Amino acid sequence: AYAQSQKMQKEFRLPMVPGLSCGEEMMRRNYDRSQIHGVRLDCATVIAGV
Amino acid sequence: MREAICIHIGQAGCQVGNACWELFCLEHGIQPDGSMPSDKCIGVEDDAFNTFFSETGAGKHVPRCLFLDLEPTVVDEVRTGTYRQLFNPEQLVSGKEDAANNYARGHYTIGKEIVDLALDRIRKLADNCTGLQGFMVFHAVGGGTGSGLGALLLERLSVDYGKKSKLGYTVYPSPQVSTAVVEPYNCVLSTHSLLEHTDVATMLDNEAIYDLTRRSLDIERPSYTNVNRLIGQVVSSLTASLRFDGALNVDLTEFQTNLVPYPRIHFVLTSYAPVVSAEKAYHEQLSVADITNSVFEPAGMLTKCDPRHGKYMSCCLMYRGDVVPKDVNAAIATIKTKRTIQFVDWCPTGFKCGINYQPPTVVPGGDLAKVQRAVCMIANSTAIAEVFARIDHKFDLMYSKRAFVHWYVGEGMEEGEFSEAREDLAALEKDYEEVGAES
Amino acid sequence: REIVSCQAGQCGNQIGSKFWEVISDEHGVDPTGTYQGDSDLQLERINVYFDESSGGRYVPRAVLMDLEPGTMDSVRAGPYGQLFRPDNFIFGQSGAGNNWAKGHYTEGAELIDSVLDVCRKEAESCDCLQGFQLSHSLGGGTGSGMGTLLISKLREEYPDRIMMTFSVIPSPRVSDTVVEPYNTTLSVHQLVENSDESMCIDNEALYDICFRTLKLTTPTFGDLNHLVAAVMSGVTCCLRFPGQLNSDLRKLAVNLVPFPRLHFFMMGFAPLTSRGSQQYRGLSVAELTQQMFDAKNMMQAADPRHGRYLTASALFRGRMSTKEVDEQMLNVQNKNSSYFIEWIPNNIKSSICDIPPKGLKMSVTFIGNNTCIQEMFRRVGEQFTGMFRRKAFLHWYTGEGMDEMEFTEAESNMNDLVSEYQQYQDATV
Amino acid sequence: REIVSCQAGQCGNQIGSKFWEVISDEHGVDPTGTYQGDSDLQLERINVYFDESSGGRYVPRAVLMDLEPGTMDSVRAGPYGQLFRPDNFIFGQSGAGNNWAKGHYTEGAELIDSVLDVCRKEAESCDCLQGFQLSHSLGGGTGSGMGTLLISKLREEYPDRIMMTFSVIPSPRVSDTVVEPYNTTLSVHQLVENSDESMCIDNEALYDICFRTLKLTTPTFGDLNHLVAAVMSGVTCCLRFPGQLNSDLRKLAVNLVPFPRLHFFMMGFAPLTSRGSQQYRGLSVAELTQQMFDAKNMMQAADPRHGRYLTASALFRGRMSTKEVDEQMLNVQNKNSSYFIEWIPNNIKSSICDIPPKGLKMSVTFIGNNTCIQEMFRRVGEQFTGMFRRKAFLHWYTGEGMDEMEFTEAESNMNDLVSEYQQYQDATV
Amino acid sequence: PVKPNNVPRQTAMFTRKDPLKRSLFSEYPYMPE
Amino acid sequence: VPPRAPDDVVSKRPYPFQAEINRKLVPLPKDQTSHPRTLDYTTVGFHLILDDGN
Amino acid sequence: SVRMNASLYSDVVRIERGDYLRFHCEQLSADGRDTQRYFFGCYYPRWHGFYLEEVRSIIGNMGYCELKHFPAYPFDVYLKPADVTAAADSAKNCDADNANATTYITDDFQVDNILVLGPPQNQRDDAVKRFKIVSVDTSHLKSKTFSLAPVANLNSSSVQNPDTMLSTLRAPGGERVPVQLNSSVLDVLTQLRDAYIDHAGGGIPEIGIKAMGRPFRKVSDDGRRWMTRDGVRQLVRGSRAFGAHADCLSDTRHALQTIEDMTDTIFNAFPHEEATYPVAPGEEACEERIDYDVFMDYIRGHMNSTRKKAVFEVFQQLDYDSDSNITIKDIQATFNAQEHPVVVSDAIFTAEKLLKGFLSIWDENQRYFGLVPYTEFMDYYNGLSAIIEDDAVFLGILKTTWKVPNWTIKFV
Amino acid sequence: AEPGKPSYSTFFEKAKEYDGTNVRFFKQREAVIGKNVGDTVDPQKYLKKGDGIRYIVPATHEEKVY
Ligand SMILES: Nc1nc2c(ncn2[C@@H]2O[C@H](COP(=O)(O)OP(=O)(O)OP(=O)(O)O)[C@@H](O)[C@H]2O)c(=O)[nH]1
Ligand SMILES: Nc1ncnc2c1ncn2[C@@H]1O[C@H](COP(=O)(O)OP(=O)(O)OP(=O)(O)O)[C@@H](O)[C@H]1O
Ligand SMILES: Nc1nc2c(ncn2[C@@H]2O[C@H](COP(=O)(O)OP(=O)(O)O)[C@@H](O)[C@H]2O)c(=O)[nH]1
Ligand SMILES: Nc1nc2c(ncn2[C@@H]2O[C@H](COP(=O)(O)OP(=O)(O)O)[C@@H](O)[C@H]2O)c(=O)[nH]1
Ligand SMILES: [Ca+2]
Ligand SMILES: [Mg+2]
Repeated sequence: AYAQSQKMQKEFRLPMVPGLSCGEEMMRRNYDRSQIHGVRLDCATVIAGV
Repeated sequence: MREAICIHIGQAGCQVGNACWELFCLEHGIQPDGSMPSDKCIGVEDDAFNTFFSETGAGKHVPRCLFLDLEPTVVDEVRTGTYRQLFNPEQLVSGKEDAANNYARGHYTIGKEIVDLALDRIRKLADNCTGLQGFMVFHAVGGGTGSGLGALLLERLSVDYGKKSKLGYTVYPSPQVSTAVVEPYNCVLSTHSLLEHTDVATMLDNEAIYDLTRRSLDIERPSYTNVNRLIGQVVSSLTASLRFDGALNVDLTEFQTNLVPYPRIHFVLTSYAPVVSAEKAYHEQLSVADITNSVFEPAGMLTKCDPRHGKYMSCCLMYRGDVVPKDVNAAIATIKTKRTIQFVDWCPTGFKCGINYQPPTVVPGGDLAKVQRAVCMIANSTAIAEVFARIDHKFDLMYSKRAFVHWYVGEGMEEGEFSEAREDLAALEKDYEEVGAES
Repeated sequence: REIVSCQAGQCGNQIGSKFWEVISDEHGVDPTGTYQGDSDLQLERINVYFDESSGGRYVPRAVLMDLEPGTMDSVRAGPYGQLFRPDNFIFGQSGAGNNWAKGHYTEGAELIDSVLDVCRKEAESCDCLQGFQLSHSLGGGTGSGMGTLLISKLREEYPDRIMMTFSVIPSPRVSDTVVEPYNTTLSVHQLVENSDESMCIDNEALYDICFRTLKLTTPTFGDLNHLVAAVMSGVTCCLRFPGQLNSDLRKLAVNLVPFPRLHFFMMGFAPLTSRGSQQYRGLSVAELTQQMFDAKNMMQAADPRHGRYLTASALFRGRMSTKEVDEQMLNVQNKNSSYFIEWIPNNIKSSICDIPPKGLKMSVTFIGNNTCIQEMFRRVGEQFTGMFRRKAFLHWYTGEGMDEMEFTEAESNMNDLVSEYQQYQDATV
Repeated sequence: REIVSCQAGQCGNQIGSKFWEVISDEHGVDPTGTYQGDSDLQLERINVYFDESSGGRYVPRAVLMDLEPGTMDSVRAGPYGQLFRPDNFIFGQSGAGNNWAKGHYTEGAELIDSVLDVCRKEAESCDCLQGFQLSHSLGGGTGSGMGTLLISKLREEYPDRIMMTFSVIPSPRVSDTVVEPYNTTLSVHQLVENSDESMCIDNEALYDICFRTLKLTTPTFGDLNHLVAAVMSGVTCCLRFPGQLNSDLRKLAVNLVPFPRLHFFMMGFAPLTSRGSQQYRGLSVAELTQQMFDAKNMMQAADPRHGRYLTASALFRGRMSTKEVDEQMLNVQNKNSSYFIEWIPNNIKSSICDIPPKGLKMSVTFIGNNTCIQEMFRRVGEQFTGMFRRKAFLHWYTGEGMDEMEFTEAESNMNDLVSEYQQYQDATV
Repeated sequence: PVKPNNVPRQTAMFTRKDPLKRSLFSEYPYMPE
Repeated sequence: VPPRAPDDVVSKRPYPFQAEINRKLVPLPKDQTSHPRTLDYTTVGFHLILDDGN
Repeated sequence: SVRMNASLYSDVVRIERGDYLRFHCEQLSADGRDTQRYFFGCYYPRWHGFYLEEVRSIIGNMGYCELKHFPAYPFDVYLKPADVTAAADSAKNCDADNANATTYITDDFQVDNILVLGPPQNQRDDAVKRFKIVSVDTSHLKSKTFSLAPVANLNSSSVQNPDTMLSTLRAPGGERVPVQLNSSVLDVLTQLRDAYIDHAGGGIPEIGIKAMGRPFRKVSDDGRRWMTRDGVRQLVRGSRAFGAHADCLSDTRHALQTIEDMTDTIFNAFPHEEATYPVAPGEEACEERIDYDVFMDYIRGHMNSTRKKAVFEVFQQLDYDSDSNITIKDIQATFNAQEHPVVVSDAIFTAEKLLKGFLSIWDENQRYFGLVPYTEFMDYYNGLSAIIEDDAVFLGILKTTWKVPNWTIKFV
Repeated sequence: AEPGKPSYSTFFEKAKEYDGTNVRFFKQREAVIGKNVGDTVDPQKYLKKGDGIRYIVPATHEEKVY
């Protein structure tokens, strides 16, 4: 499928040369921290759908 | 017949042996896969590869070498390189953890759990040889493995193999540059092995090779690859006497008798010529006299130790290629006529000449221009006390307040071993001076 | 061979999170664990930091460990969080309160059972463990006290294995905790007497690098931890990739620690260019060494001018020629013998790795055993005297079970270390 | 070789019901009694637990035992309840009252003749019966008392046959019967001299395994019984299937019982992995060993840290390499000699079976005669002494016909057993 | 004005691209003839 | 209650030439050169010879 | 005896039985480095989903090389369009694409099938690549998959459907574009081939079409050595039949026009890959191009799998660096001109002189001096395949031309 | 008494007489039994000066053949 083809297509990450990152994480506007340790037994493991 | 078993110890010995064998395979005809074309062989009775390769019934030519290291970082490179098929899967022994620039770790804790396997591999190499001339051990006493486990292997080899000849090509610490802080300690600890259990010792410090590569090879970026290529060229030039016929054929003991005047006086400097680039080759008169003069000049020598500041005792010149005995003798005469270099009083001749008809062959992608005639020097001279005195001074400076000594103490050495090694090296330097002193 | 990494406290956990991000990028590991890499050499020695699963998924040999599960939640919900193993997470029920005593004796003593239970498993899950690497901050409670408790027990169980402690030393100008003198003084002697090679990192020097060496506009802790990740990857690049002159953790220890107590080093990374500065500088071995020995590039805040270099180490990466690198590393000594030590000829150790980092022609990591770290130790000790003299912020430690003379014997070790640094700096031949 | 099982009490009834669930799934036996599996090895040794009728239906060699027909009807209403023979359901008219006295002396005796009759008929039907098996709880009334009575009578009637017993131990945390100390004291001194060996199963250990190790949000009593039935089925894996190194119930007994009274064991299963974490790990014999020896996987709540392993047995299922299963048993002893007894070299027996359980790479059942069973014995003895000093709940036992001498000598026997384990725990070579 | 908190240290260790003379670490003196 | 603002997303391609940037650990292949050996009598001649005389 | 050779997962050892079809396949590209790579995967019919893996042999902890697997394409239900003709229409609308999409079928997984997964899931590949199935095992297969759609798109072998070019770009899942050549373009191609045999390569047709391949040595990201119009004009000039006197202006112009319209005819005869116009300067733009493979299928005949694999085996045995390049010194030391009949019995040529002539045959690589690319090698044996008809004769020539050890050096 | 492990073994132990063959090379992965340390942790019994653990193998005199 053509949509499946685009979904398979992915962008390969840039190399992490030190000092060239620019604090990208500041652009999230919601910083809620889900409690995945201590109350969640699955520890938020990601498993694909069947 | 005429076999010589190569034993590469440590990382530096491993790359030196890799260069030596990539030179030997192309010299004789063996492909990187270990096979040999039928044409690179004069007939059914050709035996040039016999001294360095064993011919298997399946067509391979397995080198008579043992690579030995305490860490897999070099043997895995060998097994991923171009000579994985060439090299025997065994005789390529590696440990798990490196000695980490520690003679104690290489000689008392982790070398002891490797030395017997190394000896078994050496025995399985030697029993395949019916005319073994001797062992040729390539190492650097600068590091930990090559110092400690090298000394252990040399000691056990001397114990079990009796009076077999042993050529130790060792990369000593250079006078100025070094890549360790405990390297003077390692060299001082290993000098006893290099003195007693090494039958003839050869100095191959990286310093003179780097300076030579800069000034003669016109190479703006010299490196370990080039240094090891040059060392392999020197080794091939020396050992080609029994590999290829010549006017004056010599063997291991044949030049050893002329090279070593006394059992304790066996440390010999080495040099090679004409070690020049392709661009420079067609700009200079590459005669036998010219190459001999370049040899006797300190510029062409592989150890930073000026012989014109000392006295020569016995110089052995291995000429290869289209050389002629008249050219050899005329070069020898014009060398005697030069007063910059003095032979010791009790050795009037002081000259050994070995002529071989096979010119050196250059490795592709190499740097040495293949010259039709070449000459290598193995010279015993009293000037060699300079480097031993300098390394003794470095050892004294390091050991004045017992710095870096806690690892050597805690990894299975007494505190007195350092003093014993220092006094042994001082006695060696003193006896060089005694033998070099005039009557 | 393999290296197992523990990360204690929120600081150490974030340090290790960025470190594992960098290592996963270098070895081509998708955050989903599946391999994504580029060259054969990446997987030749991936097992030093990653253990393989049944399906080929690579899981770091990482022990995330702290009393506050909030940082665990952050790192696990981050971009590369799904890479870590679940049981490797150890969490309590309450925070450390930035208290060394609480982290080391009351709260950390109950968690250390599970910490060591998972740490021994991760340590003997490899064929030949090379050593342990704990990332933490000395100013905090759970990162410093509980991390040093882990270090002490790990040294007790594995006496021969090498130990590194990437400790983020605080500074009074950047004092992000008022009991920082207490916690740092209590942890430094633990590191002295139970860490094979500590690793002093200072926020002042990292921020100075970000402002003048990098000229970043708004650099956050991600940018700051990128540098510590770089040095943490550099110190083991020799193990992870083949090189002309390979080395290891024990190599560095032997060539860098002249005496057992002098195992504190200051770091530095090169190349490290400003925003609009790549076109103004040519990346070569000379400028690598210039930036490496360059003062502001030292990512621990202590001026090398006022001290003398006991030992130095340079772990160069990339395809190079050894003659230029040792030219540079000998000539620096030749024209700066005043800043070196005479009675140790060639204070410098050099190592070469054939694989440069991701997207760089060259790189180098500096290990500096300079005697001027005695200035940091004395600055910590003076303020420890100031706080301990008036019993300020001491009732917490005393009520958490500790005795008063603990502080006295830790500061005695501080004074002994400072005295040793001074009398090795001023010693002659 | 045939093994005939008995299910004493409601504990034993549910445990055996789930055991037959597991066995029927393993052998491809539907509840109706036919075979829909895909392997010949299922029929190769199906006679060990099943007997074929005229119509080909496979009736399990099982006897069910309870004063309460409620659990009988529950087992019948279960999905695989139609498998059992209708005449093998032996029940009384009055409940056991959770009383060992009326479960062993008054109401146990009036049904013991009939249950012995049906067990004798099953042994007759067996071509050559190798072992009786029992599943019960020592803390119950009918599972403990009548179980002890039946195992004793089986001991006299079949002195040359193996007597497996599967006893559920109470614990103060899980304690759901006030007379657990009384029942356990009266049952241990019967199992010591009436069972060839007796592994112990403790519910808080089961809960800890299913929570901390298996991480189920709502694990039910059904899959707790499944967890115990996994080992109960793997104990005879080599009996039911071929293997490179087969062993049977007596082989386990002879290699695990150094002395006749020292036969109290602990189970252990691997891989017991939480589904959210075993995606992150690679199943291997080495970590199967790691789990089987790990304290948290010890499904009897008594740590091996405070005890020394008399003997151990590892029944592996799945095709394997004999050394990759052998060094994992050997070097554990080599490195943990402080937790292994010197005068018993190679404390672990190993057994290999070709057939692993359903949906698994390979499994292993661990059976250990650790000296730490003295901890359980001392705890139950202290509880029994505390209750007996004030004669609490003693009237319920004395009014059924007992005398205090029975309690005193049973407690003396259990105290002898704990002394007996301690002597070898601290014994020298 | 808000000023950056910089460490008060200055650079002291300098090197060159080809520092040593003629890229030869040591040159042997010539004795005449 | 006002709804929370959406997280700001950075563009995927800020630099016009971001594609050229390489992301491979070993980008360039090893440099290797070779020259044909000059065939001559030295190639196969000048070889030690052993015969039994038979 | 049954379980002596059994593994941990043999059918007898396992009590559970699985349903799957296990296929080994190798990637098709001009790059020798890629051709060395071996791929293995398996298809589960319960979910109509298959996975693909690459296997590499590198040294483990024990010091000896070990095989391990790298996810080439993770397990997923890959979908191909039912109508290749209507794939373009289905790509426009999501619902039409869902209607047209069909999962793969066990019939698609036969030997010699050319399957396409689409964009790579690993960085080892820079574009969409074709996988030729080399072996299939159906021992554990118990059920046969059937496509639900009425019209079925089935993967077919290149020999199975001749005169077709497979283009991964135009449609997902791989598709075949027919190639139509009239008699005029066909015999013009034969005449151009013959002029190459006579002029560029001398008397020897092998060197002749080796000289053909010269403008077409670069290998794209997706393999498939392409032919742009500039490459085709270079081919026409190298054909060298179109010549003119330099002093005659009219003759020179006539020759230039003949070269131009000859290039136009040759380029327009073959199917063209649509040119791409990336917006940003970074992403490479590809001009209208035709496959060197489909061009040479017509200009030098069709090579079968055994011949192609023998060529690759000879190249691999001569290549020790595993870098898809052969050194000229290796070519020299392995040519067997010395036992050659011409030098031994015929005495027309001498061994050294024939060997040095063969060395001079290989053109110099601009990028690396003294290195012979796999494209060099493949074109040179395209010469032999064009000149001879018998596969046994081709195999014998490859056995006898190179004095190769013939050991099995493939990691598998 | 113990007889000592045989020569040329591929099985390695801790602090025993070892053959010079590379026995350590063939060490396989190992399962460990933890030991309780939280109970042993004691604020009163603290870290002294010079109490650090140092791995010092015993030094045995080795005779050198001259
Ligand atoms: N000629 C040459 N010398 C080398 C090479 N590599 C290292 N060396 C020399 O070896 C000396 C130090 O020894 P190491 O490189 O550590 O090797 P080692 O002796 O086996 O010591 P370990 O690495 O601890 O095992 C250095 O001073 C170098 O001069 C090389 O490739 N060629
Ligand atoms: N002379 C040759 N020897 C070996 N491989 C070659 C040769 N010429 C081309 N190849 C390679 O072999 C593969 C065949 O390409 P392709 O699948 O397009 O061929 P085809 O003609 O459509 O079909 P078939 O492979 O069935 O003959 C390509 O990877 C190509 O680069
Ligand atoms: N480099 C870096 N330093 C940090 C980070 N988080 C905290 N710190 C430093 O740690 C010090 C406080 O210690 P803290 O993190 O509270 O230790 P903890 O309480 O044990 O987690 C501060 O001075 C910070 O400079 C981080 O993510 N990166
Ligand atoms: N594993 C398991 N344990 C059980 C079961 N039923 C009861 N128990 C345990 O056995 C103890 C009490 O047994 P009890 O119900 O009195 O047995 P009864 O006398 O037959 O009724 C409790 O501690 C329970 O945890 C069961 O079906 N399976
Ligand atoms: Ca090549
Ligand atoms: Mg080394």
